[PDB]
Amino acid sequence: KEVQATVMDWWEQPVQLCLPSEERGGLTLRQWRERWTVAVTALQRATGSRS
Amino acid sequence: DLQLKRKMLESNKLQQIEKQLYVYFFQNEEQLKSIVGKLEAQTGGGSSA
Amino acid sequence: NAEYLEAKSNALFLKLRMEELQVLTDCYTPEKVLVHRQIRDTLEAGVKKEKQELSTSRQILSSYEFLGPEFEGLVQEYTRLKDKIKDNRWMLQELSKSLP
Amino acid sequence: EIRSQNMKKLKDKSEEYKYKIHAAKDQLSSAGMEEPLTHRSLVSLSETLTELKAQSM
Repeated sequence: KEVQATVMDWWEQPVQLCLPSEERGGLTLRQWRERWTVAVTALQRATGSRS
Repeated sequence: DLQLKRKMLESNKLQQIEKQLYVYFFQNEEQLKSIVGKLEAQTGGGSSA
Repeated sequence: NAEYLEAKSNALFLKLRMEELQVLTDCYTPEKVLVHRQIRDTLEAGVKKEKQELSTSRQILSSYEFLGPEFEGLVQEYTRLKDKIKDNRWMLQELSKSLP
Repeated sequence: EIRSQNMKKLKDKSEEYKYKIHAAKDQLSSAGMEEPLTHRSLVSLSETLTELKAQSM
């Protein structure tokens, strides 16, 4: 069960959410991940890529 | 489970970069701006055709 | 039969421990360990600052709590009076905006 | 007799796993990794900061 939890922590990487009020370039890490997620989904739509 | 998750990371380079975004946020703000901005510029160039 | 079952138990456990350690090396690269250190130091500085604001706020509170229940009734009466004066001053400010 | 042959193969694999375990521990130590820097430790440190801000307010 401990090994399965270590595999979960490697797969989720929860530390990235520990500082929500830090801003770099006038945006929070969450807003940067949202910009990334929107840009990745726009690029997957444009590439006609049947995922 | 471990063999499945490793094959996902080897096949999807965009997911591998997503997992590094927080490293760039704390170490190199210009590189964060450049990586996200290159992905956004590759999506926006479609109005001069 | 006893020796064979012992050897199979040990081999299964060592395989499990090996895969765990390989996931931990894949997790904690030198660049990420540096970022985790910056995050730790920012969090520890936050925890230390808040423990100090909490302690100072509790000491000033205990100095007023020593003045007894009759003082706490007088504080409630003054707070209720100061709120009414603030409401009446706000009403006067809105009328004078309406002349050209 | 089949179990005895399989026992030899299991002992040989057990020594192979001990070697990989040592190499992985040496790599983790070389990365400057400490127990307070783990994902679990830092999340627990974030949760304790949020609990303290609620008490301070």
